[PDB]
Amino acid sequence: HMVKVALAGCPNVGKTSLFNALTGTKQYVANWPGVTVEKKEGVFTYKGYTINLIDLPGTYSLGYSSIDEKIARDYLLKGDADLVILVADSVNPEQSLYLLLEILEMEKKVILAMTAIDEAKKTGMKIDRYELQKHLGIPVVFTSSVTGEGLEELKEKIVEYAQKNTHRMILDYGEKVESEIKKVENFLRDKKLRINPRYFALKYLSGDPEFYSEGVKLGLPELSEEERIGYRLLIAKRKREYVENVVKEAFA
Repeated sequence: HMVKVALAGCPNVGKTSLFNALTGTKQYVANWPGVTVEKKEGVFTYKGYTINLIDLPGTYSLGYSSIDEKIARDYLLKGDADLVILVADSVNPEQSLYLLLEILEMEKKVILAMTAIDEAKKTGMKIDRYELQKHLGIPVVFTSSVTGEGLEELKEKIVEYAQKNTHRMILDYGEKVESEIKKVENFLRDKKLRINPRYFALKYLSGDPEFYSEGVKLGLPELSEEERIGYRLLIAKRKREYVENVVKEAFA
């Protein structure tokens, strides 16, 4: 019947074009409650299914300082979505895949839509959609807002995947960081979190404005400024080299 889907992605990767292509005129250019930040919501039907699509603000990352990131992350973490579509620029995927990893660590249902695939075709690129799926462990679809390719296939994956029985091991951050994560996880075991403890741990150690402060209120130790920076750089670096590897394998 009703499927609620969030469109996440960096800025300028074709997220808005894809939104428009899926919903056509059946959309509103509204705003997030109390602020001027644009919020596009739309609807489309596929095989007797209604999909309510919400476009989230473009974000290169999901921290908690800028209004865009706070809004996008708030909806992902504290929101209503049944699954997420990570919109990636198929010509320059690095930054999109980095964002993807952050969301996979949230343990949300994700589909990767590689958009602007006609531009990738034209530049002579070779992208192996099946290689990507193997690496990332999620459905991957090639789409083009310009030619309309992959659009109906994406809708297919949305309804199929949304009603499919639900990505638990993702990234190894080295013994030091992994041990700290475990220590944090143990501490939170008896707490009633609304997100998995591993993600909480990564963001707390990393000094995220919301997760660090909250973690300390729950009784976790305070961290120096150097520690929080240290943890965040290491975590970022690991994500990066993972991304570079995926690209090395799936992009020829």
